[PDB]
Amino acid sequence: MAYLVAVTACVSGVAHTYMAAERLEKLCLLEKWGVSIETQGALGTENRLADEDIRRADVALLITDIELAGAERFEHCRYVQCSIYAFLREPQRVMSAVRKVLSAPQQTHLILE
Amino acid sequence: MAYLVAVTACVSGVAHTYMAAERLEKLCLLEKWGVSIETQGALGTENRLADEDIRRADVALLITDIELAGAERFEHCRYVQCSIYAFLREPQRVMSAVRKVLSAPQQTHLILE
Ligand code: NI
Repeated sequence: MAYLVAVTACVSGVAHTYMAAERLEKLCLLEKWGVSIETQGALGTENRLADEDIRRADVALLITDIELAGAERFEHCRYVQCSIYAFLREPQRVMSAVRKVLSAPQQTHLILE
Repeated sequence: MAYLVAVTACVSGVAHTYMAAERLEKLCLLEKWGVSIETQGALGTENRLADEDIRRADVALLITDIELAGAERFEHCRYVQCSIYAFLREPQRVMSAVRKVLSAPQQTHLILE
């Protein structure tokens, strides 16, 4: 029932970025969440989240080792930010951390690792 | 035994800032929280937070309408941020938010009224 937007980012950004996104697509699969994923890599921004998505969303997930292009799009959102290598290692901190921020009566930003 | 650092900020002179610091100082001692408060006003920055203070603080409170100088300093802190006239109208909202951010497992940033 929830709708999640996300951005995965790697400096080089072709390999480490796509597997993060794919994992999240199947995580959102399981928990039956709606999801739109933006990719930022050395081949540039793909599936760029329109600001319609971002405002329609209940929580954002920022998986990155980088200075997100247009990181400011997300300041008015509940979100969880973590590194690439952290989401891949153990992601159910992350998906649980997402469900906490999702549940929390307050509008929290949560940084992991 | 908990330790809080705080920054109150207002463009419109040294009047809207000190009562904010005032109320917080006595919100704190009542809860027996240690507290150091940085003031940023038309007279400049007073009792600026030592970073050893910021790095050993359990949580920061950012009472500001404006853009804090050294907003940089709190990126790795648990903190609650709100505007001055919001902290003024009803302050218990704020410290219980503070006590959640203090309680909650992860480094959460909380933007409030
Ligand atoms: Ni933040």
